[PDB]
Amino acid sequence: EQNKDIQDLLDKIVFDAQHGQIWFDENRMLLMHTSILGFLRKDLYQMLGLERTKRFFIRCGYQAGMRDAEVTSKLRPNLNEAEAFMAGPQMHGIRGMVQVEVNELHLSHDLKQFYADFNWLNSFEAEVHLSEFGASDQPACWMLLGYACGYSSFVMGQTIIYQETHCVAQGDEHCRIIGKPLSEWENFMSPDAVSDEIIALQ
Amino acid sequence: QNKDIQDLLDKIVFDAQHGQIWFDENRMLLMHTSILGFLRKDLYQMLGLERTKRFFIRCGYQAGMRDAEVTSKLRPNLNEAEAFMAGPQMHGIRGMVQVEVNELHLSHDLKQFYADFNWLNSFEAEVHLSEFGASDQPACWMLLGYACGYSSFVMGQTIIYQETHCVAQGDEHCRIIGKPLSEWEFMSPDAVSDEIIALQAEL
Ligand SMILES: Cc1ccccc1O
Ligand SMILES: Cc1ccccc1O
Ligand SMILES: [Zn+2]
Ligand SMILES: [Zn+2]
Repeated sequence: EQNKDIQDLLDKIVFDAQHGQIWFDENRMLLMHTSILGFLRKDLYQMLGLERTKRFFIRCGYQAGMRDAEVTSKLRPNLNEAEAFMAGPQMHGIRGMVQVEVNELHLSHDLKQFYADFNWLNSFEAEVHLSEFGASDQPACWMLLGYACGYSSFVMGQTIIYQETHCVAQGDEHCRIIGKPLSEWENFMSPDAVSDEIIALQ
Repeated sequence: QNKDIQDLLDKIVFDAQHGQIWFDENRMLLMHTSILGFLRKDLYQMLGLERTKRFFIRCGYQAGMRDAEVTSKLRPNLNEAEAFMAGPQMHGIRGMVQVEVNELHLSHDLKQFYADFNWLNSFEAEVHLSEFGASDQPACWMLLGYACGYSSFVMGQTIIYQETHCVAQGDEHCRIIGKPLSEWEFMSPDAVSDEIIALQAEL
């Protein structure tokens, strides 16, 4: 049944197996093993160190995020800014990456305001980090953080930074994140400048 | 229908509300092909052709291996061909590539294998062109490693494919040939990748 909330997203997704294809509207898509991100993670971790590995993965989340936001942005006009926005959290779910449970979410584009506080349930990345590195001294959902930052930044037309305050990878129960405009914490290829600041986590 | 794809489809669970997708006990991610292209380029720019290539093949190898573990559990009332086909059928469900069989000759016990396949709508050739323009060599690294991996597992031995024509070199479609390592003019997954690259430059 429904499950009616995300139905305009699913509608957009076509599975043509006899032809080797999958579509999210115009965009072509793949169904993948999380192994290939696990591998990328092990590899890069040792070729470059952690810092550069971390950045890379925020970058890749970021571009995914931006992309989903592009593809969904005309999509919900008879709904308010927030029911719209949630497009992002929802795709993250559809794509089998993480479950988004809204603790708080308020946003106004014109007022240039944003506050998101979300629980992140069964993060695919947290699993993957643990089964290659074990318990981390810090939160490890880098790709999911990037996507968050990427997706939101587009929808809000301004830079929006998130901090994972709890992570299953540190032995918290579930991961958790808070997101505000850049301006409200402490102190293009603008896309790559943003990646850098998500790296200054606390 | 998908009369012969069905058994595979019945191992794949879409749990949208929970952020989960499953194949058997394995998690899966829906991803833009254009993000793969970006990944490919960025890796290129950090480590070079050899390593990028090396990575994508090692990756494909692993996924191919895991799938073959998963599909080996099923199908055992059928014969080694109809069973083997689970692999190319997976590549299709995964939205990766479309497989068309020219010739297939296999016997686990005989240690004989020979595959000649066409690859019809290869995502990898697409994204390669986007990033790199026309190529001097074939481009389907991940698809190839997966071919090698799936096959190697399913037979008892390193089967090695060679991409013979690639859409990215301007060919009409991509095509492959698989033979056992020995028939080429061991088990280490990172050695398999070396053997594939070493070969493609001795031809
Ligand atoms: C927190 C978040 C924000 C936007 C899109 C996805 C997501 O997980
Ligand atoms: C998935 C697969 C397996 C073996 C050979 C080709 C191919 O596409
Ligand atoms: Zn986490
Ligand atoms: Zn190709």
